[PDB]
Amino acid sequence: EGYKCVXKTCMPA
Amino acid sequence: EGYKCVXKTCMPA
Amino acid sequence: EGYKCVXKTCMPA
Amino acid sequence: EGYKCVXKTCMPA
Amino acid sequence: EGYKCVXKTCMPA
Amino acid sequence: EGYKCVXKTCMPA
Ligand SMILES: OCCCOCCOCCOCCOCCOCCOCCOCCOCCOCCOCCOCCOCCOCCOCCOCCO
Repeated sequence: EGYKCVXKTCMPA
Repeated sequence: EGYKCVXKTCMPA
Repeated sequence: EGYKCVXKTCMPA
Repeated sequence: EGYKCVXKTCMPA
Repeated sequence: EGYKCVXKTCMPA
Repeated sequence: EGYKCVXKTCMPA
């Protein structure tokens, strides 16, 4: 999976 | 499956 | 079921 | 491997 | 840089 | 003493 982020916020891709 | 994070702080998604 | 972490400092959630 | 980012947004390359 | 661990508990190095 | 890490790469400390 890894992550997706906008600025400082990251959640599972 | 995975974490939610804000900068360095991560908790279960 | 998961951790809560600041960087790699983690404890059970 | 790693991340592509444009402006504030990053996701898996 | 990086983190020092004993077992699963880690602090900034 | 235990182990030390940078990223995914770690070793004794
Ligand atoms: O493994 C060794 C053995 C360990 O043993 C004992 C410990 O065990 C304990 C249980 O383990 C569970 C570990 O904790 C779960 C943590 O979640 C996974 C973290 O994965 C990524 C690793 O690199 C990052 C380190 O920063 C962490 C921040 O998280 C962000 C989520 O990742 C996205 C990438 O973050 C890089 C961020 O950007 C660039 C850098 O600037 C920060 C700004 O972020 C902006 C975003 O942009 C993205 C662009 O890169």
